[PDB]
Amino acid sequence: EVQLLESGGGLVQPGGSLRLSCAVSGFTFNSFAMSWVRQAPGKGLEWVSAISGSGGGTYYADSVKGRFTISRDNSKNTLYLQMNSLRAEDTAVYFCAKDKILWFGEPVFDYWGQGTLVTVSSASTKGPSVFPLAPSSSGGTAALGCLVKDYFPEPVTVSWNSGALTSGVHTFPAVLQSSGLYSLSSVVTVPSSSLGTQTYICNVNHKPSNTKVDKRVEPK
Amino acid sequence: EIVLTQSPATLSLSPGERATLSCRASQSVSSYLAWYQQKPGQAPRLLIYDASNRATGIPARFSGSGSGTDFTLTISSLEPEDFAVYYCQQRSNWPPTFGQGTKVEIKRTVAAPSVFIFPPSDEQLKSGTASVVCLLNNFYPREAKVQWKVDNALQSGNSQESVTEQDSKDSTYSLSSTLTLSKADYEKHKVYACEVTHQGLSSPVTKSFNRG
Repeated sequence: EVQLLESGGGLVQPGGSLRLSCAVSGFTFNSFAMSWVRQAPGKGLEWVSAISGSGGGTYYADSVKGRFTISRDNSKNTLYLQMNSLRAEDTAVYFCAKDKILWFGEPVFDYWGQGTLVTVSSASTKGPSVFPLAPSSSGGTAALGCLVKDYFPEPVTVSWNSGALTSGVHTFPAVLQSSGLYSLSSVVTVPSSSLGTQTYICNVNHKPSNTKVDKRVEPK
Repeated sequence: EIVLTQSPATLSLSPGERATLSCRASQSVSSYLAWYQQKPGQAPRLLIYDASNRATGIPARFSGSGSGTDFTLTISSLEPEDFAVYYCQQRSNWPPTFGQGTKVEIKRTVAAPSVFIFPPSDEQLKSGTASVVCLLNNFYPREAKVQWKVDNALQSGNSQESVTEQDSKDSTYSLSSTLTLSKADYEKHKVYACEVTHQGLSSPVTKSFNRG
């Protein structure tokens, strides 16, 4: 029943500021110290900051002292991280985390937020193009997909048939092209028979650019 | 601050095997040592707290032991869903620090790739660039070679690969290779082929199409 729901991630210019929030439910928020922990892409976990239940006590990692502030609104069951003077090294997925232990000792984390990506870059947001992936014109299993090209920053989300199609779906890790824009593909394998009856729509969402595309993939 | 060194950096074992992961501290952390499991795209999941205690709802196949400077996380019988990065974390001294992680890959039996090829869409061709996509679906092990040929001419430097994370249920991988051409170069040639070499194949497999 414990839930930590994070908000505020996205693209921010270097030197800029950005606030993350973490709204909790399912436990008595003000009884527990909370922390922020971050993870640069492809790297390990690094603790960022901690705040006591009340919280009149705060602790910071040396790498963020003086430019990050952790805070909480207990009446709103919400934890905050207000960041300043951001640099490329601050690009990371940020997690909020609940201390399993009571009081304001050093924590071990029993519940975590879903994480949200903060991308520190001066490059501009760019929505993707979505193209269909269909064979030239074969066997009992058909591969279909859509290619999501030329977007920045990460991430995009891809669903199929508004989430009704999940089995056999492979959404590939994005690849950084030489242009500095990302590209990925999402594929699904289905029965060849179902191509004559079932419709296949891929739903691409790029929140940094407010882009929501639904591309029908049909045999060409 | 206290440095946690995990070993081995990577570990590959089959389901049903016992897995033993080590975490060594630069100085004693007493019993103030936790273990987390992190699957791709997910937050870490607490497995063990204060060296030896299972967190709520953690199945009995996960156990922890050790003290002072040496600690062990054990998975008594691996499952395919246990593919993940495992981190140790100390809370003896501020700041709380994490190890660099042990990546556990689940071995399975050899599975040959299913190879598909996709020509560029007409929509993309009204843009000047052509992307040809070759898909290698549901194979193991992860190592595979993809070679592109355009009119039987081997391509170099104009393709990019992406590999999915290991599947949590059947432990396979999928791979995409995208060949990027100019529309002019694409329209100048006929046969587009991707040739795949993989341990599960007796001989390399070629998938091709003709533009038109």
